[PDB]
Amino acid sequence: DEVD
Amino acid sequence: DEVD
Amino acid sequence: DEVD
Amino acid sequence: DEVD
Amino acid sequence: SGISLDNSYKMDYPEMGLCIIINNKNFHKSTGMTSRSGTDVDAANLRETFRNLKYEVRNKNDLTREEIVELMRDVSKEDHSKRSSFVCVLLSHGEEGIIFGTNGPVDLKKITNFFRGDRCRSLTGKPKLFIIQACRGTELDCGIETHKIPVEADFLYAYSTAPGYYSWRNSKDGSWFIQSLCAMLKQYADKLEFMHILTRVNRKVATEFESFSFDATFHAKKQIPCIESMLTKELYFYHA
Amino acid sequence: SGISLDNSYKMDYPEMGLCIIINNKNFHKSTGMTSRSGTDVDAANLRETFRNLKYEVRNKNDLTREEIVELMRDVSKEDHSKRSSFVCVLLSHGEEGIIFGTNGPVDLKKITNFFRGDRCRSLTGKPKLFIIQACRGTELDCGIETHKIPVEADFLYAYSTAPGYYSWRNSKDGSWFIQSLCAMLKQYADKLEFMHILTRVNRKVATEFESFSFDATFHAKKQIPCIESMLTKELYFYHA
Amino acid sequence: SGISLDNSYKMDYPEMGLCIIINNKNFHKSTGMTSRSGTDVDAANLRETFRNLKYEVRNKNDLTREEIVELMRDVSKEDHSKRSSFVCVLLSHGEEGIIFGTNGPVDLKKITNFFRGDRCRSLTGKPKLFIIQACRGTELDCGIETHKIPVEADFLYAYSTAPGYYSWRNSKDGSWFIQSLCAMLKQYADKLEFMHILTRVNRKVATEFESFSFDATFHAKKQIPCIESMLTKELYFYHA
Amino acid sequence: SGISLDNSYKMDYPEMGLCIIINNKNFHKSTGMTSRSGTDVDAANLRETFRNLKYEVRNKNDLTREEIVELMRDVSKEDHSKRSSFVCVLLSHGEEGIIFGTNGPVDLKKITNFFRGDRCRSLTGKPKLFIIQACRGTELDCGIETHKIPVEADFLYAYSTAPGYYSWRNSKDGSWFIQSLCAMLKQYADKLEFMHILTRVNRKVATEFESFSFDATFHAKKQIPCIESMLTKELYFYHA
Repeated sequence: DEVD
Repeated sequence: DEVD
Repeated sequence: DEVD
Repeated sequence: DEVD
Repeated sequence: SGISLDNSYKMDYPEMGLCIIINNKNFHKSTGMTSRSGTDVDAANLRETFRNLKYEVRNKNDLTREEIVELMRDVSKEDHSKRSSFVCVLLSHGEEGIIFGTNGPVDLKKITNFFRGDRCRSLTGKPKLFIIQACRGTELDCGIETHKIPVEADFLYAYSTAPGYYSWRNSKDGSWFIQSLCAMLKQYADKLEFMHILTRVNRKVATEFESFSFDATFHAKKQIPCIESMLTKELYFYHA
Repeated sequence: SGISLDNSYKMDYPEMGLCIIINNKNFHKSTGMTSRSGTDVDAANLRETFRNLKYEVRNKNDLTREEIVELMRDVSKEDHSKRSSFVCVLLSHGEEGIIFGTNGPVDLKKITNFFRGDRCRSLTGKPKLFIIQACRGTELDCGIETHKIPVEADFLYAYSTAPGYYSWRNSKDGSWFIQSLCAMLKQYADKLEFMHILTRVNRKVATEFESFSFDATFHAKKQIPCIESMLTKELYFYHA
Repeated sequence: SGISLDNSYKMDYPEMGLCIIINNKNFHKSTGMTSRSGTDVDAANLRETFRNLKYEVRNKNDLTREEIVELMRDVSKEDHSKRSSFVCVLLSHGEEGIIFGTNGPVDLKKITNFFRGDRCRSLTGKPKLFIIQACRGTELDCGIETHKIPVEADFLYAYSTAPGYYSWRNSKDGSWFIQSLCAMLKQYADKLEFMHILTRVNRKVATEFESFSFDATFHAKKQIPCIESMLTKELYFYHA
Repeated sequence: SGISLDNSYKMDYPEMGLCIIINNKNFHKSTGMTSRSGTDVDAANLRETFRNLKYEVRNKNDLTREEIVELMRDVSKEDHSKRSSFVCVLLSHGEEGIIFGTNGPVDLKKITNFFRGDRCRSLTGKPKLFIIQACRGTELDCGIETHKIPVEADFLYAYSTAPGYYSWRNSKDGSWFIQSLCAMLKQYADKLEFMHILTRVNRKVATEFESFSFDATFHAKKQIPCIESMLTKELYFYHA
């Protein structure tokens, strides 16, 4: 999971 | 009240 | 097809 | 008519 | 175009259709049938109710058996191409499968056959509604304390009472069934599908009415209407 | 508490209720009635379909007229207090108002009277559904190219065919009506009210089926089911 | 039990919940903010409207920034276990993300944070509705001729106007948004899901209102409300 | 014609409309922005999903700030007379009110202003949907264990996350929001109104997703999408  |  |  |  | 569904009848034709109301109050003495006091209240209530739904209402009073047949025959031969549906209301004495003309009985099947899918092509695939306020027998409900289609398809018979039972009419307020039907139509015609409106009518008649008579045989009796549907789609009186 | 409405039957009782399926295939030779090939497919389809709806299904095969009555009597005497509804499916030969036991006819009214609001108090106010796959006559549809309540209230008769008409059954796929009913229940039981599901069944039977026979009299015939409702509320198989 | 679905919030708790209405009309002279003529009409309309929906209404008038915070803090510390939801209506001057107390501005986030899922456990999983009649900027619309959950979940912000825009209030009839909101609630609270009711409010404000001013800069302006939903289920004010 | 109602957008135009999908994965090194692994899965999922809804899908990859503006400008100048609606999906890095082009930020308002009711007359009165998968800040949700119209009217902003919050994207399965949106559209586009479908998306994202990171700061975080509606009617992707 990563952030935008 | 009456019937038909 | 048949009838009941 | 007026504004808030 | 986007995805389309066909779950309800097309009711956006130029005209909603005809609403034939046959109101038999006075009967030929020789028939030995009493007058139907209060039926005029029913006829006026229905006229106004269907007028509000945009139906072309035609009221007919005291028609003989012969006149009923000829009226139905002629109506079925009209061009209904531009009409969304057809409604016929019968107010009279009757028994199972029979409606009474002023001079004698008429088979309900004879009346409805004129509108069969193969006999009235301009109504094929369109809802044909028969609303019947008349007895279907002499039983009394004592109650209890709480590419081809079938020619018989697209018919809806809204009977005022259960098969084999008497139907009640109040000489002052009109018939229990018609009173309730008009009330529910006025309140939900813009909101609910026809079967759901009729279900509300069933509940109204079943819970809010009970006969009062000095004759123990006819006192404290109840009534439940009977919805007989051969419809193939949902019916909404509104569109768009 | 906030505003409450009571337009639909309470279907959140501990149990959905019983689903009695009477499957008559073999008849006593003396009755002169043929076996109903394909009816087992109907019985299994119904068992699975109602099992998925959480009904307590009881299948009974080849019951005599006497056995049908006693079964119905005993079932009506059970305590249904914790059940939301009652369903009975009849698969057999028949005619108008009659279902056939393996040794003779049985009046439908005799079967349903056991469940009247005043005779089965634990079912009073609860939907009683009778699903009937059987003939209601010999007519063939040629088609056309495109605080008290009534004791008869809360009954729903889902007839496979129109009054006075034959009902069709395929010896391989099962009856047109039952096939369609199960399919529509599987697909919309979680989505639509029962009358709307039945309307979909009407459309399916009316448009997707047509008989094929080497006998011109029975070839290319159609069928339209008949929904006969005395229900007083909307019926949803789901809750919450 | 039969099949169950969980698409809508449970609104059958013993109490619908609290409806806090903060009505700021008079502001401390030093703030240089004008009085909000017509806001009392809004406050009374809202009180009556939510009273009819069975909410425990508490009206507060002319609260300072400090009083608004303490009120919200105290309300969030109450036991809402027996309540279905929470509603807070703010009527005052404002700008983007800000509501004005009588003596100064208050961050909207400060007010709503007290009700976060992790800060008000008795409201966790329950709809928290904030209804805001206040400006969100100075823009004018000229119009055109025609098992864990997020702490921010279950909030619904019904803004009277689009982000960055002025919000209109009539000194005689009350604010466009509140007038419309109450009207739509009175008419559809028993019929439609909350988002659909709010959509009707959007249409009412957008089509039925247009400003009239002798000042060309503020004349003939329009308004569109803004529904900001973080709700996770459908919200119906009725139950059963 | 019978009674008509206008509660939902007309979606039976010859074409559903355009669906512009801007997929920014690779960014100019000088911007110091990382590539968005998994975004291609989102772009393909959206292309297929809207293709099934009968939208004219146009996918664009790695567009600069200048290219995004020119694309939007040109699209807004097309003749949409025969189209029912307009959809634009933005997949990229962002912050509150900002979407990132490959070489720099772009104000969301600049993009949407081209479609204002007074600037795109062929879309006036038609739903304009902007679907945004991008951060709106750096906040993390720790969760908790369970006749004129406004120029801004008819816009719907479906944000992947709450105002001021980060938005989560899985490098393998795609973004939480887009994954859920496509799934809910595939399952309910034929059944539910758009706001109700989006509410289902909110519930899916809120309950089925939680971040996993070796970095305590970013571990076990939640997300709630945000529906921002200025629509004036109900939106159904199907018709008839």
